[PDB]
Amino acid sequence: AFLILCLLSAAFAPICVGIVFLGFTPDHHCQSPGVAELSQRCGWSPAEELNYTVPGLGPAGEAFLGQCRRYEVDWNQSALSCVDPLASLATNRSHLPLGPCQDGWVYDTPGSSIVTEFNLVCADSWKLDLFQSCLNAGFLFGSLGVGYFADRFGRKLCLLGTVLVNAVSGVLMAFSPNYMSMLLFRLLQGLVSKGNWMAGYTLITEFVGSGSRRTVAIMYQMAFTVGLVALTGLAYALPHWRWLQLAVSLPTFLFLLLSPSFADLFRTPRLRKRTFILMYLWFTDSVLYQGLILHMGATSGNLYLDFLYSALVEIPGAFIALITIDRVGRIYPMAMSNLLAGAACLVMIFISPDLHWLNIIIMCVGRMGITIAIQMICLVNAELYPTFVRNLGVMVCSSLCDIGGIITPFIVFRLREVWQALPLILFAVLGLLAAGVTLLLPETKGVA
Amino acid sequence: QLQESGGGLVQAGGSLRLSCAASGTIFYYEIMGWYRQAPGKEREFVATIDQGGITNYADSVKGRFTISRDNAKNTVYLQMNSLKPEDTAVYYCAVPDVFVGRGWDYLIYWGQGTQVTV
Repeated sequence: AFLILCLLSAAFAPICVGIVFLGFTPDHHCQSPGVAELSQRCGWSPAEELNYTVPGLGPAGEAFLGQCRRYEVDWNQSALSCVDPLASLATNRSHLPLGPCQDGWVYDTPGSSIVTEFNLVCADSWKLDLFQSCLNAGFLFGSLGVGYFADRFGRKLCLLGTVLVNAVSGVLMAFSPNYMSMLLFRLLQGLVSKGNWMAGYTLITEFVGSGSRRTVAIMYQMAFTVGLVALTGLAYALPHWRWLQLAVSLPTFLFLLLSPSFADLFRTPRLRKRTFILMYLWFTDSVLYQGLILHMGATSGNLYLDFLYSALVEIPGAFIALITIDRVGRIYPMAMSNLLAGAACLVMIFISPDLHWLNIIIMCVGRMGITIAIQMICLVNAELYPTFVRNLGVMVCSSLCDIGGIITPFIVFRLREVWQALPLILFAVLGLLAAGVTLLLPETKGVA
Repeated sequence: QLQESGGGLVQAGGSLRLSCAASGTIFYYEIMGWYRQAPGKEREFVATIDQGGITNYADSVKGRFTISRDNAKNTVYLQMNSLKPEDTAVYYCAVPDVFVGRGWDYLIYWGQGTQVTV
């Protein structure tokens, strides 16, 4: 009954969220051959070795100075005091020549990742964004294509094929020898994943009536949350990415074995002013949600606890949104939730160096504020719009959010090379501008 | 163009039906409802209905009024039975405003109603 739908909804989350755990770009530094023998001969410490050799740029600039440059010093020659060998050769180390990492890099982690496996750092750092770009392109292409298959064959036949293709693609990607095969498998997996999720949700909506639509939507949200919580536990005992990929892919194959028209909304001056605002708000919130998730995943100092806390705090938002239905209007919660997601960004920009106690609270507040705003849009959509919803919604809204999601990773990851806080200003501006447009929704000349 | 019909004069108790008619654009894109005037008093609330089908009722009339929505004749119906002598007023078919106020207190349309007595 509901168990299969809950399992499918839970298993959909890892496909979209596993970028945080699969590639986590641990700390790295340049490798110089011949230093191991000298270090082991007059051994002093295994953690302070880089303080005397590896270049460092504490104040700033460490991206391309301490992680992509090495000292071209003949360490083989036995002329050193094993305390300050560079000082003995010359009192000024600033004028020493530099160079590229001709051999490779050594990383600091007990597990492994894609970045560690393929040495995907330094001048190749832009290559990690392709991982999400290909998935989002597959999401865009699948939405316009899976509709044809359902009409060609049927709703029942397509689900088994999509599930089988997804299950095979997961294992094949787990057994990928080079980078290009990984990208192809990611594209195929994203396409089929969106297709089967769409088909399953449409079938579920067909089976369930509109009397308990709110209840089933809340159940789906909680199923997504609980599926996302259990992913943190699996990654704790399986540090290697191949094992984690196999464990995530296995259970899917395990349980496997005078009419309302779209042209009427753009001729009446009253209805034409509402749909545009609805699309604008949906696109804005869809962009900010993924932006903040990726930003938190790319700079967290404690990944597991922060992920768990955010997932837990995401739950009461749905309850609050359901409670506040019959007491007040619909623009006050929207405006308050949209304003709560900007001031959090402004504060996060200006947080002085402190502990992590404030950061978790502020991130949870922002996540709850974003979560509240999305539910209200869905409730209003269901309340005010005619019988034809499903197809036009899941097509137009998906194609609108996918084009933003294709470009979001490039902006998020490539705007931190000049300043670390630039995407935060963009998020703040988007949040503050999204709150000032909802005030035009009320109709004028309305007297009780 | 909201137009109401129905409403006679029952001797003492009974059942009767009220009907409201829309144009075709109001029917398919927003929320309808029924209000009461209660002459000698202020405006009152009796019921609503929306596209999905979720309905709300007033506290004083819960369990006595039934509202149903048609789809072929572009009309909305109201069913009431087991009346009381205090239930006499004119009934307005109105379109509330959802985004402002509380959700059912601000109006933008009405149809002048019709009178029924008990």
